Amino acid sequence: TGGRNSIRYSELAPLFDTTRVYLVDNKSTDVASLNYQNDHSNFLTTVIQNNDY
Amino acid sequence: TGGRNSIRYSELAPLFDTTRVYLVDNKSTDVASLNYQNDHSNFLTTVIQNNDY
Amino acid sequence: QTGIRSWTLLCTPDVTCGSEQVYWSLPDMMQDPVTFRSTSQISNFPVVGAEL
Repeated sequence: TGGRNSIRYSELAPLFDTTRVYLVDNKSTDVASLNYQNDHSNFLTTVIQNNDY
Repeated sequence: TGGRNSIRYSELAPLFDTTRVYLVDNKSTDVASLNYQNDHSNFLTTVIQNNDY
Repeated sequence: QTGIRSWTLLCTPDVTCGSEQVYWSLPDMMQDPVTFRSTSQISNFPVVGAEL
Protein backbone atom coordinates (compact mmCIF):
# COMPACT_ATOMS: atom_id res chain seq x y z
CA THR A 1 0.00 0.00 0.00
CA GLY A 2 2.61 2.53 1.27
CA GLY A 3 4.92 2.01 -1.76
CA ARG A 4 3.80 3.26 -5.15
CA ASN A 5 0.23 4.40 -5.20
CA SER A 6 0.77 7.38 -7.47
CA ILE A 7 -2.01 8.69 -9.66
CA ARG A 8 -0.42 11.06 -12.13
CA TYR A 9 -2.22 13.10 -14.79
CA SER A 10 -0.43 15.11 -17.55
CA GLU A 11 1.80 17.90 -16.57
CA LEU A 12 -0.60 18.43 -13.58
CA ALA A 13 -0.18 16.98 -10.04
CA PRO A 14 0.51 13.70 -8.30
CA LEU A 15 -2.48 12.84 -6.15
CA PHE A 16 -1.40 9.75 -4.35
CA ASP A 17 -4.08 7.27 -3.11
CA THR A 18 -7.59 6.87 -4.54
CA THR A 19 -9.56 9.51 -6.56
CA ARG A 20 -12.63 9.98 -8.76
CA VAL A 21 -13.14 9.51 -12.44
CA TYR A 22 -16.43 10.48 -13.98
CA LEU A 23 -18.36 8.86 -16.78
CA VAL A 24 -20.87 11.54 -17.81
CA ASP A 25 -23.13 11.78 -20.90
CA ASN A 26 -24.01 15.42 -20.26
CA LYS A 27 -20.54 16.88 -20.90
CA SER A 28 -21.23 20.11 -22.87
CA THR A 29 -18.05 19.92 -25.02
CA ASP A 30 -18.21 16.30 -26.20
CA VAL A 31 -21.97 16.17 -26.98
CA ALA A 32 -21.18 17.95 -30.22
CA SER A 33 -17.76 16.43 -31.09
CA LEU A 34 -18.55 12.79 -30.30
CA ASN A 35 -21.84 10.97 -29.54
CA TYR A 36 -23.44 13.07 -32.34
CA GLN A 37 -25.01 9.93 -33.82
CA ASN A 38 -24.98 7.91 -30.60
CA ASP A 39 -27.56 7.48 -27.79
CA HIS A 40 -27.34 7.12 -24.04
CA SER A 41 -26.98 3.37 -24.04
CA ASN A 42 -23.84 3.62 -26.12
CA PHE A 43 -21.54 6.64 -25.94
CA LEU A 44 -18.09 8.15 -25.48
CA THR A 45 -17.12 10.45 -22.49
CA THR A 46 -14.08 12.67 -21.96
CA VAL A 47 -12.69 11.48 -18.59
CA ILE A 48 -10.23 14.26 -18.65
CA GLN A 49 -12.51 16.78 -16.98
CA ASN A 50 -9.93 19.50 -17.77
CA ASN A 51 -11.36 22.67 -19.09
CA ASP A 52 -8.24 23.92 -20.87
CA TYR A 53 -8.09 21.01 -23.45
CA THR B 1 22.88 20.14 -7.45
CA GLY B 2 21.40 16.62 -7.93
CA GLY B 3 19.66 16.65 -4.51
CA ARG B 4 16.71 18.99 -3.96
CA ASN B 5 16.23 21.40 -6.77
CA SER B 6 12.44 21.28 -6.77
CA ILE B 7 10.39 24.22 -7.96
CA ARG B 8 6.84 23.58 -6.87
CA TYR B 9 3.82 25.77 -7.59
CA SER B 10 0.35 25.27 -6.01
CA GLU B 11 -1.50 22.11 -6.71
CA LEU B 12 0.23 22.18 -10.16
CA ALA B 13 3.50 20.38 -11.13
CA PRO B 14 7.05 19.92 -9.88
CA LEU B 15 9.40 21.37 -12.48
CA PHE B 16 12.78 20.50 -11.17
CA ASP B 17 15.77 22.69 -12.17
CA THR B 18 15.64 26.33 -13.34
CA THR B 19 12.55 28.10 -14.86
CA ARG B 20 11.17 31.55 -15.77
CA VAL B 21 9.34 34.12 -13.73
CA TYR B 22 8.03 37.18 -15.44
CA LEU B 23 7.77 40.73 -14.18
CA VAL B 24 5.33 42.38 -16.62
CA ASP B 25 3.52 45.75 -16.39
CA ASN B 26 1.19 44.92 -19.28
CA LYS B 27 -0.76 42.11 -17.55
CA SER B 28 -4.40 42.69 -18.63
CA THR B 29 -5.96 41.47 -15.34
CA ASP B 30 -3.86 43.39 -12.80
CA VAL B 31 -3.80 46.78 -14.63
CA ALA B 32 -7.28 47.37 -13.26
CA SER B 33 -7.04 45.66 -9.84
CA LEU B 34 -3.62 47.01 -8.79
CA ASN B 35 -1.35 49.73 -10.27
CA TYR B 36 -4.52 51.81 -10.83
CA GLN B 37 -2.82 54.84 -9.26
CA ASN B 38 0.74 53.70 -9.95
CA ASP B 39 3.09 54.28 -12.93
CA HIS B 40 5.67 52.20 -14.69
CA SER B 41 8.55 53.11 -12.45
CA ASN B 42 6.70 51.75 -9.45
CA PHE B 43 4.21 48.89 -9.78
CA LEU B 44 2.92 45.50 -8.71
CA THR B 45 2.87 42.38 -11.03
CA THR B 46 1.11 39.02 -10.66
CA VAL B 47 3.94 36.49 -11.07
CA ILE B 48 1.45 33.74 -11.00
CA GLN B 49 0.79 33.80 -14.72
CA ASN B 50 -2.09 31.34 -14.17
CA ASN B 51 -5.22 32.14 -16.02
CA ASP B 52 -7.64 30.32 -13.76
CA TYR B 53 -7.00 32.53 -10.64
CA GLN C 1 -39.31 3.18 -41.98
CA THR C 2 -40.19 6.32 -43.99
CA GLY C 3 -41.58 8.59 -41.29
CA ILE C 4 -41.52 9.69 -37.71
CA ARG C 5 -41.11 6.14 -36.11
CA SER C 6 -37.50 6.18 -37.44
CA TRP C 7 -37.02 9.85 -36.49
CA THR C 8 -38.18 9.52 -32.91
CA LEU C 9 -39.19 7.26 -29.98
CA LEU C 10 -42.24 6.50 -27.93
CA CYS C 11 -41.27 6.86 -24.30
CA THR C 12 -43.35 7.26 -21.15
CA PRO C 13 -43.97 10.83 -19.97
CA ASP C 14 -41.25 12.10 -17.65
CA VAL C 15 -42.94 14.54 -15.31
CA THR C 16 -39.41 15.62 -14.15
CA CYS C 17 -38.23 16.39 -17.67
CA GLY C 18 -34.61 15.23 -17.33
CA SER C 19 -33.53 13.97 -13.94
CA GLU C 20 -30.22 15.78 -14.34
CA GLN C 21 -27.38 15.32 -11.90
CA VAL C 22 -25.91 17.83 -9.54
CA TYR C 23 -22.31 17.98 -8.41
CA TRP C 24 -20.65 18.82 -5.09
CA SER C 25 -17.47 20.87 -5.02
CA LEU C 26 -15.66 21.19 -1.71
CA PRO C 27 -12.56 22.74 -2.96
CA ASP C 28 -11.04 24.38 0.15
CA MET C 29 -11.00 20.85 1.78
CA MET C 30 -10.87 17.97 -0.65
CA GLN C 31 -7.92 17.25 -2.86
CA ASP C 32 -9.28 18.09 -6.28
CA PRO C 33 -9.45 14.75 -8.22
CA VAL C 34 -7.45 13.77 -11.29
CA THR C 35 -7.47 16.17 -14.19
CA PHE C 36 -9.46 18.90 -12.37
CA ARG C 37 -8.04 22.42 -12.59
CA SER C 38 -7.42 24.10 -9.26
CA THR C 39 -9.41 27.26 -9.87
CA SER C 40 -11.31 30.18 -8.36
CA GLN C 41 -13.95 30.37 -11.06
CA ILE C 42 -17.22 29.45 -9.25
CA SER C 43 -18.20 27.76 -12.51
CA ASN C 44 -15.21 25.32 -12.77
CA PHE C 45 -14.74 24.16 -9.16
CA PRO C 46 -13.43 20.61 -8.93
CA VAL C 47 -16.03 17.94 -8.30
CA VAL C 48 -15.86 15.70 -5.29
CA GLY C 49 -19.15 13.93 -5.85
CA ALA C 50 -22.26 13.79 -7.97
CA GLU C 51 -25.81 13.14 -6.80
CA LEU C 52 -28.94 12.96 -8.81
